[PDB]
Amino acid sequence: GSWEIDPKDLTFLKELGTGQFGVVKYGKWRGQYDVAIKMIKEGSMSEDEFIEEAKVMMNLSHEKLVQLYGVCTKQRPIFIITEYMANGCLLNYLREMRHRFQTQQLLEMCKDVCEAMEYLESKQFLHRDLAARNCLVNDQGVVKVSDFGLSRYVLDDEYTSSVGSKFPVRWSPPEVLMYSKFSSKSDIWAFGVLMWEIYSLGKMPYERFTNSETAEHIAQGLRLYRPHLASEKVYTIMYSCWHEKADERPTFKILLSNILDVMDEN
Ligand SMILES: Cc1cc(Nc2cc(-c3ccc(F)c(NC(=O)c4cc5c(s4)CCCC5)c3F)nn(C)c2=O)nn1C
Ligand SMILES: c1ccc(P(c2ccccc2)c2ccccc2)cc1
Repeated sequence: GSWEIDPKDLTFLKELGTGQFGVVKYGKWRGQYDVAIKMIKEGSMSEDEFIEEAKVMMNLSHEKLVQLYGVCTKQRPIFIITEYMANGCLLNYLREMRHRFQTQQLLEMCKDVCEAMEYLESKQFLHRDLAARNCLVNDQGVVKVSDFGLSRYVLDDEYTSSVGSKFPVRWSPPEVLMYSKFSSKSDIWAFGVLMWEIYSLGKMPYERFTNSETAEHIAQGLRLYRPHLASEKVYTIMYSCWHEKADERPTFKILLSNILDVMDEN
């Protein structure tokens, strides 16, 4: 039921790299509108499964979400057409601009993401792979959340298994590592790690630990340290995302309220 975009209306212009579904390109729709085009590599996605639920994903509409514009399913490979973000992913943006950010801008980035996630939460829609690498930055510095829900359609045991080399262990709460129990609260945990990515200016969480060591140690209570640029109030917010027990973690509505309160204080 999604918008079936006419592939004749797409002009491919540049390569944007490769991800879990293969090649992604920058292009235009009807000669005018910038778009990103995922060309879904054969065998990389549960395609019929994705097509069944693409309209739900398209119905997610929020300024801080990288919008799914539509799909092209009448040939092989299929295409997913989304909003284009000229400054690329947030992790590289943090690392490339590390020495220019003021602390107010770090908090604003967190707010952008929190707004998107509060919206997803209100629609009972799980991201499942929230991390700085899956946030993108537009030409005016606005951060938006991308690739929400797509984890569910990946065909790659290294990504889908919690002991696979590609699974997002460092963004996962204990109940995901142990029971594959995804919920709004596993997105909350990941958001806390994302806040840490932002305030550390793009450091790798649990650097020097392997994935299995990270899993072992977070299950025993290890938590990420306070980045130098995070105030105590900011750290309290990200740390609240990491309660061992999922039902003790806040909602995104509460987190957004906490972030706004810090802004008001400053
Ligand atoms: C200068 C510049 C601008 C720019 N802009 C964009 C790049 C990409 C993009 C490119 C390559 C990618 F590999 C991915 N991620 C994925 O494909 C997947 C992630 C996940 C998948 S698939 C399934 C499981 C969950 C996570 C991208 F999102 N997208 N969008 C919307 C852009 O606007 N890039 N650069 C270099
Ligand atoms: C009016 C015009 C464009 C848009 P979106 C769009 C979605 C799918 C296909 C084509 C366009 C848009 C896309 C790129 C840049 C700015 C807006 C929304 C209202």
